[PDB]
Amino acid sequence: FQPTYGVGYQPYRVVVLSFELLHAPATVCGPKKSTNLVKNKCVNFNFNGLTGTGVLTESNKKFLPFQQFGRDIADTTDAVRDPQTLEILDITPCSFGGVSVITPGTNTSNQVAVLYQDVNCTEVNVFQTRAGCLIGAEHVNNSYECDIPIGAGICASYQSIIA
Amino acid sequence: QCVNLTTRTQLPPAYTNSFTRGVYYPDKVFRSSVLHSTQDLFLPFFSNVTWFHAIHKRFDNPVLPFNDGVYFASTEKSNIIRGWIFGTTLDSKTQSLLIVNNATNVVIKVCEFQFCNDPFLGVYYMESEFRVYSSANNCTFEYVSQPFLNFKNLREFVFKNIDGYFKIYSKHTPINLVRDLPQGFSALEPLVDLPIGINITRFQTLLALHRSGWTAGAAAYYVGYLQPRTFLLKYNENGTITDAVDCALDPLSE
Amino acid sequence: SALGKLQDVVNQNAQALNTLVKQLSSNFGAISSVLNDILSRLDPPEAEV
Amino acid sequence: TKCTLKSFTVEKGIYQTSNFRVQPTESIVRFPNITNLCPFGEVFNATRFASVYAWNRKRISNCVADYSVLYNSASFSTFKCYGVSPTKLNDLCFTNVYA
Ligand SMILES: *[C@@H]1O[C@H](CO)[C@@H](O[C@@H]2O[C@H](CO)[C@@H](O)[C@H](O)[C@H]2NC(C)=O)[C@H](O)[C@H]1NC(C)=O
Ligand SMILES: *[C@@H]1O[C@H](CO)[C@@H](O)[C@H](O)[C@H]1NC(C)=O
Ligand SMILES: *[C@@H]1O[C@H](CO)[C@@H](O)[C@H](O)[C@H]1NC(C)=O
Ligand SMILES: *[C@@H]1O[C@H](CO)[C@@H](O)[C@H](O)[C@H]1NC(C)=O
Ligand SMILES: *[C@@H]1O[C@H](CO)[C@@H](O)[C@H](O)[C@H]1NC(C)=O
Ligand SMILES: *[C@@H]1O[C@H](CO)[C@@H](O)[C@H](O)[C@H]1NC(C)=O
Ligand SMILES: *[C@@H]1O[C@H](CO)[C@@H](O)[C@H](O)[C@H]1NC(C)=O
Ligand SMILES: *[C@@H]1O[C@H](CO)[C@@H](O)[C@H](O)[C@H]1NC(C)=O
Repeated sequence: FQPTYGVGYQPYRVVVLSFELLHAPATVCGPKKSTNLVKNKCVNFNFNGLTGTGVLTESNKKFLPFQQFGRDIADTTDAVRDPQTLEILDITPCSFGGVSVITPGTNTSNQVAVLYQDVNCTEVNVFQTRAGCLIGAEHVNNSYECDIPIGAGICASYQSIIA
Repeated sequence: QCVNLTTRTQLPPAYTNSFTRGVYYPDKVFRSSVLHSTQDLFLPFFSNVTWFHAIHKRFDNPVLPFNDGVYFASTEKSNIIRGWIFGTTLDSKTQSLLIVNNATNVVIKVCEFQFCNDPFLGVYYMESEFRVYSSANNCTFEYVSQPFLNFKNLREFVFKNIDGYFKIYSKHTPINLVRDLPQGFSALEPLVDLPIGINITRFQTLLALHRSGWTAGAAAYYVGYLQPRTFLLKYNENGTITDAVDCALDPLSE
Repeated sequence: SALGKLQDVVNQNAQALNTLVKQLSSNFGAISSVLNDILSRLDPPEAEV
Repeated sequence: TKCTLKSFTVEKGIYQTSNFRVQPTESIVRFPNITNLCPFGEVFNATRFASVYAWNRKRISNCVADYSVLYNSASFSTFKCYGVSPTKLNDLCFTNVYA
C-alpha cells in the first residue's frame, strides 16, 4: 500500500454486519423513540408496550420501585409509571356519557335542553347537576312539582325551559 | 484446576418445613388494598424443603435437579455461599450458566464450561482460590452487575426459567434465629431477568472454603421446588404483599 | 347481619357488574382478548373472524 | 329525538337519544432513556483493523443499536443491505449481530 495509488488499489476498510436471529430472546433493538409527556388531556398513551386511551394526571399512589403499572379490582390499568422520569400517573378514562333531550310536547314548543350524563360542563344557560351537565335550561331558586324528571332531585319544566 | 474434597463426613441431607415462605411477586403490576388470586409456579405452604449444612465436617455440594423452578433459602453468616451453576449436563457438550459473587463483583456468564466435579471458592486466613471450571470456549451472554448479597442473614431466591427468560427473585432478611427457617411471611421482590435462552435441568450451589487441609464455615441452605398452583395474595394500602393463602393446601384455605 | 337483605342486593348487583367487566378479559377462542392487538397484528380477512 | 322515537311528534319528557365520547388528541409514546448503546465506535473507528485472511469478529449483543448514525454518515463509500431494508433497521429486533 502506497498513498500515491489509484482508486481500486487503495485500502478499503470493510465491516460486515450480519444480524442473526436464533430463537433465544432477542437483545439487539433500535432506539425506542420518545416524545414529550402531555398531562390532563385525553391522549393515546403507549407506555412500554401497554397502550390505551386516557387522561394522564398526577397520582398519589406510591409504587414500589420494581412495579410499573397499576390495576384495580376489575383488572383495568388505572395507574402507571413514566419510564423517563420515575413518577406515577393516574389514567382516568376519557369522558363518555349519554346525551338526553329534555323537551315539552311539540304541540307546546320546539325548545329543547340537552343533558350530558356524568359529563362535567367544562368538557363539552349551562348548569352543572349531579346527573350531568344541562345546557339550555335556566336554573331557578324556586321549588315546584316535578314535571320532567332529570334526576338527583333536579326536575325540568316549561313556563322557556327551567330546571 | 480441580480438587477432590476427601475429608467429608457421611450424613443424609435433612428435611424441614417451608412454613409460609417462598412467595414472590408474580408480576410487575402495582395492586393496593386488594385480594388477588393468581395461578403461577409457587412453592407450596408447609412443604418438605431439603436442608443442607456446612459445618465443622459437613460440605454439601450435591447434584440437584432444577425441575420447573427452585426456591433457594440461605441462613448465612460470614459469607460462604457465593453463587450458582445452571445447566443440563454441566460440561462442554451443552451450554451452562455461571452466576458468581466473588470478593469484587457479581458475574453472570453463559458459556460451555468444563466444570469440575467439586467447584468451589476459597478464603485464606483474603480470597485467593477459584476452582469452578477448566475451560470456557463459546460464550453468548455476559453481565457484570452489583453485589446481590448464630446465623444473622437470611437470603431468599427464586430461580425460574420460562420462554428463554431466567427470572431471579430475591429478598434479604435480618434474622437472629439459630438453626432453622424462621416462621413468618416475606414476599420476594424480583431481582433480575436474564435472556439466557438455554435448557436448564440441573444446578449447583457454590461454597467457599476457609484455609488457615480445609475448613467449612458455618452456613446452611434449603432447596425447595416450585409447582403450578393458585395463591390468594393480600395487597395492603402500600402495595406490599402481606399475607397469602395456598388454594390447594387444606379445605379451609380452599 | 341485621341489614343483610339490602346488602345481598348490593352485593349481587356489584358482582354482576364485576363479572360483566371481567368477561372482557376472555378471548372466547380468539387469539387475544384485546381488539387493538388483533387489529394491529392481522389482515382484515382474518381479523374479521 | 324525532329520529330516535320514529315520530314527528314528541311527547313531553326526557329521551336518551345519543352518546358523547371525548375523542383523543395526541399520541404519547414514552419509553426508557436511551442507554447502553452498542459499541460501534470500537468497531468502525478502531485504530488497527485486521487482514482479510484473519478477519476480526465482534459479537454485538445485549445492547441497543442506532443504525441511522451509520446510514446517515457521509464517510461510507459503500453501504449495501441485502436481506433487510436500510431504514427498517431501527425497528427490527435481532438476537445478535456479528461485525
Ligand atoms: C474428583 O472426583 C471425580 C469423581 O471420581 C473425578 O471424576 C472422574 O475422573 C476420572 C479421571 O480419569 C474419569 O475417568 C471419570 O470419568 C470421572 N468421573 C466423572 C463422573 O466425571 C475427578 O476427575 C476428580 N478430580 C480430579 C482433579 O481428579
Ligand atoms: C432519565 O433521565 C432523566 C434526566 O435526563 C433522569 O432524571 C431519569 O432518572 C432517567 N431515568 C432513569 C430510569 O434513570
Ligand atoms: C420429608 O421427606 C423425608 C424423606 O423424603 C421424610 O422422611 C420426611 O418425613 C418428610 N417430611 C415431612 C414433614 O413429610
Ligand atoms: C471476580 O471475577 C471477575 C470475573 O472473572 C474477575 O475479573 C475479578 O478479578 C474477580 N475478583 C477476584 C477478587 O477474584
Ligand atoms: C464451540 O467451541 C468448539 C471448541 O472451541 C468449536 O469447535 C465449536 O465450533 C464451537 N461452536 C460454536 C457454535 O461456537
Ligand atoms: C432439556 O433437557 C432435558 C434433560 O436433558 C431433556 O429431556 C429435554 O428434552 C431438553 N429439552 C429440549 C428442548 O431439548
Ligand atoms: C403504609 O405506609 C405508611 C407510611 O407510608 C405506614 O405508616 C403504614 O404503617 C404502612 N402500612 C402497613 C400495613 O405497613
Ligand atoms: C467515528 O468518529 C467520528 C467523529 O468522532 C464520528 O462522526 C463517527 O460517527 C464515529 N464512527 C462510529 C461511532 O462508528
